Amino acid sequence: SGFRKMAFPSGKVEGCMVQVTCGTTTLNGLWLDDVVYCPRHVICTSEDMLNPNYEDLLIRKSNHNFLVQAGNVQLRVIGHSMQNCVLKLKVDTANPKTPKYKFVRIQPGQTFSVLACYNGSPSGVYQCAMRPNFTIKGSFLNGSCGSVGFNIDYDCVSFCYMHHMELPTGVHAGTDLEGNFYGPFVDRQTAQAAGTDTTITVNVLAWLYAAVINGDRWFLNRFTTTLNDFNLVAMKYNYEPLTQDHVDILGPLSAQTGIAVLDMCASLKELLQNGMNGRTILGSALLEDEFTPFDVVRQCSGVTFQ
Amino acid sequence: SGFRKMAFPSGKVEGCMVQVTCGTTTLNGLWLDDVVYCPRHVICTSEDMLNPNYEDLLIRKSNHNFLVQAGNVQLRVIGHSMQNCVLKLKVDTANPKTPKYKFVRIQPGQTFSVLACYNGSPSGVYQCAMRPNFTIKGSFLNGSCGSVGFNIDYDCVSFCYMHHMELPTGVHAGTDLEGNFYGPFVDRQTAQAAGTDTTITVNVLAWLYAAVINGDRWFLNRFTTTLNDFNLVAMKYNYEPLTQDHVDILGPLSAQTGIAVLDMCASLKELLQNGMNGRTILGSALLEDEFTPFDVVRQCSGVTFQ
Ligand SMILES: *CC(=O)N(CCC(N)=O)NC(=O)[C@H](CC(C)C)NC(=O)OCc1ccccc1
Ligand SMILES: *CC(=O)N(CCC(N)=O)NC(=O)[C@H](CC(C)C)NC(=O)OCc1ccccc1
Repeated sequence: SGFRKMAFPSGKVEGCMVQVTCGTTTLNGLWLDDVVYCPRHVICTSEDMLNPNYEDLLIRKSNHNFLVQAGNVQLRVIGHSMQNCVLKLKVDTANPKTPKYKFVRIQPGQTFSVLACYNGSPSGVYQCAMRPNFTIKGSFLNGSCGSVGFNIDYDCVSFCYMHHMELPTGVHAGTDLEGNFYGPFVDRQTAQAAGTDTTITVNVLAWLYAAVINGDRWFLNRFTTTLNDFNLVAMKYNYEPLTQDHVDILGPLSAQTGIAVLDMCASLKELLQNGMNGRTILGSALLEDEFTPFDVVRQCSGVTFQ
Repeated sequence: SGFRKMAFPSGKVEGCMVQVTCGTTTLNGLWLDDVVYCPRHVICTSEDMLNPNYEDLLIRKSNHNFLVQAGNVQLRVIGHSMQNCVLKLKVDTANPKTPKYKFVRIQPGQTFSVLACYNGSPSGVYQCAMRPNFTIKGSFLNGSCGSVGFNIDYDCVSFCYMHHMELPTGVHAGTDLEGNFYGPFVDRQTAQAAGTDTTITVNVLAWLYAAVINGDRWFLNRFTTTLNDFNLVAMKYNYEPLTQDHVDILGPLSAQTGIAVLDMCASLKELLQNGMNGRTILGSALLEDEFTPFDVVRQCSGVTFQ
């Protein structure tokens, strides 16, 4: 019992983290097989980072301009290439600690684990989600660029995120591991706004299901609602619409608890219109939307990874 | 910027987790050097678990009754011993991945990271606190017993918690790595109650400082307060008293933000009396008390560990 923002265990990723240095710019990189992936703005100077031309800065570079270093043992660069916003640095030695891995692009509403790193060394691990506006609400200081986000599937690390920048509201933007940004953001220091964010409805229902599996029931009601009449309330409250696919993913949670998905929508509806009245749900005074149905099942059935 | 429940990277502890089996009881253990640490109730049978006589049960056991396995290789047990509620299984092989470590007893209010494990395999990592009533609000299913909590200091792991049991309210109890429970709980399945919990005042103030460092200022005011008049209010709201050692530890955070500790106390005082009016602080509609001053500094200056 209990429920927490649980991250995947981070050991497999820790063994991949390295430090990439170009000029006076130092960020974190990811070393898989004989490639180190990092953000391309490592080749920028603090006076190039306004309107850089990356192809143009890169062609003026040699393999020996990249000090890549794993712990204390450094790494000889023997090739380099740009893939969108990511640099791929071929080094002369394959990472022994390389896990079974893959690169994937996730959608808004999915969650993943972040290993925040500084100078190639892990600092901490936390969970979060791809917001519907393709920001993530992370915790990132200067030099965290190059930190990755990931999910674990038994033995297989699925890298989905690399960190590039903070936005002015204080949220974060980045790319997948093929270098394409999530959202309309670019790797320069200019005026970019996050865009309007919405609450991930399917996740809020799943966390209401986690509440019931853990004994919280004060928010249930006899009430039901149609899918259409619920979406009417949800749009009023800036919640993303609920589709039949969402209803279907919540099946297992509906059947484990005996509470029909549309009944739980009637509960969510009544919580939006009334608030909470000082009650909490799973130690929160807010409706949480950064738990997927998968997260809930995992943290309510004991799914491990090795 | 940003602020989240950040856990220590868990790789050093993952390399230590193993499966211990006695009879049909399987739980997790900690293999450090040639010793495997687990909860002693592994030697119980599901009919022993009401009023066990642990030493009586342990003298009826041989080394070969203990199936200890690290991945697929098993470890031969070549000695056994009881240290309070922890069983010490001496194995014929020293763990190669044994990090620098130590065993520490933590105080209420301090935090640590939990690596929830099942059958020796890490499932997830999360941050929490020793409540003032010596419970922890974990996320723990059947078979999570033997999971450890820890802090990291540069290279050294500090083991402070081994998981033993869930209480009826759904919170969790356990021991340090020398086997002594935190709190008045015993490793048997009888009527045990958590006791009344208080809020960790010093941590709430540290999280208020985290909010200021991250741009949340709305709850500040011109008011100030004496230490005594603040305590008069916090005790009314079931908050733990504020001492000068608390004031002292919040020194750096005070100085870095420019806000005296007693000014921030006055701000907390008003938050207790008025609530939040739907406002939020660091994404939370509650006053958060599972962040110590050290946690805030770490996350707000990017301390790393290697
Ligand atoms: C490289 C790095 O660590 N970044 C992460 C910064 C934070 N706080 O998340 N990214 C940048 O420093 C980035 C460099 C550009 C893309 C060449 N710039 C950026 O994010 O702009 C705003 C900013 C920068 C640093 C700290 C706060 C905000
Ligand atoms: C080791 C283990 O699996 N336990 C953790 C169980 C949870 N959910 O924390 N501990 C026990 O099963 C424990 C065994 C006793 C101490 C010999 N019993 C216990 O915690 O009592 C209530 C309970 C048991 C299992 C699941 C929920 C609650």
